[PDB]
Amino acid sequence: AMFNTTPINIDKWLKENEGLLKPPVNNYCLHKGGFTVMIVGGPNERTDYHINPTPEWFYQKKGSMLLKVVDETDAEPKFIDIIINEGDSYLLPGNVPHSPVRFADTVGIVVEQDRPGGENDKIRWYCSHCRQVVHESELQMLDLGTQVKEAILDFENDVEKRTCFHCKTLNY
Amino acid sequence: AMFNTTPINIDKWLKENEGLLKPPVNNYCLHKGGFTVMIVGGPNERTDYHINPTPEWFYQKKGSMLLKVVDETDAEPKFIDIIINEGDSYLLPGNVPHSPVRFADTVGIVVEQDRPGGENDKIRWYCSHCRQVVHESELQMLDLGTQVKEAILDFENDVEKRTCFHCKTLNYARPQ
Ligand code: NI
Ligand code: NI
Ligand code: NI
Ligand code: NI
Repeated sequence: AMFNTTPINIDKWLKENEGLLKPPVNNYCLHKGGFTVMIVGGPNERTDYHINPTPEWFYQKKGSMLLKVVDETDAEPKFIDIIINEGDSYLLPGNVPHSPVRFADTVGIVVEQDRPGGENDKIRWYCSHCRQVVHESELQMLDLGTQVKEAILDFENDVEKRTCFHCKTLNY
Repeated sequence: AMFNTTPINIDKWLKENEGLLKPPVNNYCLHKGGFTVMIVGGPNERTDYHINPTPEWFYQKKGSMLLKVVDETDAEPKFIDIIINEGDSYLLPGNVPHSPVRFADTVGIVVEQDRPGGENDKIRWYCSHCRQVVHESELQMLDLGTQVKEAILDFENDVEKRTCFHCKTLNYARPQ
């Protein structure tokens, strides 16, 4: 029933563990329980969009990142690139689909909060040609991380899944 | 963007707004809504310990801080000072009595989440002499952060709440 009282120095953690940052997500959990505190490297290797019913906080300790987001507040979508430079703080709200584009030799922090009872995450792809939803997978509420891996992998393998229903483009 | 799509450079924000971080209001709120993301300078201390039904994440951008916690896991309490050095990340779990000590020209980030609605925040004072609980107050849900300075003032101005029942030590809301 005892809890950790030992802080972790990011620089030192990085000096020792930066190799633990592995594709296609490049993340590791520094702390868990109530919040998940991730440290993320690059370059990451994905085109998928995360939908998380809770908010997400990004801070770039080193280098810059690209947070592609979709604004769905109004009748039709807005596809926006949010450049988060070194030293940049940014809080993304619940339900905003987002696709972090990460580069080599960069370090970011991502804080997430645990999800309540009935709020499933989703992983979504958009068509490079027409920008309709190509494929959407709802994630089953546990071990999110190995599910966000087995969905990309299953996407990478399923050509009928990678095919836009609308314009019929095969999404690379 | 009916939400913010504009990140904040903390270094540039600091050059611009360093004075916001001065006492008595040493915390500035960079982002709100689901998470409350604060940037916090010093010096700042109070005798009180906060009890958050949810976790608090600390990160020291510049300089170190002192996070005093009570571990209530066993029969006797354990009063631990967690030193959070520059560049340190630390997750504090829910329901851990805690009391942040911040020092002059330091910079911190704190991240907290908006509470469920059925478990309140508490504010608590331990005797400086015998470390027995001297006073505790439950905080209201709807009124966030303003019920705090109201509870410190109330503690400050009531001597019998300020007095330890056990050793009779006159306690304070702040050092000296
Ligand atoms: Ni996400
Ligand atoms: Ni298409
Ligand atoms: Ni607190
Ligand atoms: Ni006492």
